Amino acid sequence: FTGKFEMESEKNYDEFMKLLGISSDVIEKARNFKIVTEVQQDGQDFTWSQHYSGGHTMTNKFTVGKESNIQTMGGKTFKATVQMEGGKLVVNFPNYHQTSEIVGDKLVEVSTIGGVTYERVSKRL
Repeated sequence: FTGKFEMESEKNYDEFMKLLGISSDVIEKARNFKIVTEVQQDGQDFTWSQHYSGGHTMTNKFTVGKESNIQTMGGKTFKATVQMEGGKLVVNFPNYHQTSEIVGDKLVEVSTIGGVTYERVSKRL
């Protein structure tokens, strides 16, 4: 997982963002942000950073198997426990499922809420 990754692809961004309840005007603007993810893994400990066009940053620090609270790029916090399952980091929370995986030097992140699945693929820098 350790690396710096730049988003190159995403599936179902609009459908996912509407479900979060964010305005169409903000969806349209936010769609054009470049997202760079920087990850540092030290054993069980992760530091996980998202850097957005403009220089805003969101950092989460968690231990696999420990309860933690995660915040999102905008700033919405939630309690969760990250599990290592088959190569994936997996997170759960009321009505929300999230995975992060390295697939052939790419970082692939999947979030599912109900029938809606968002995917992000980020190339390694």
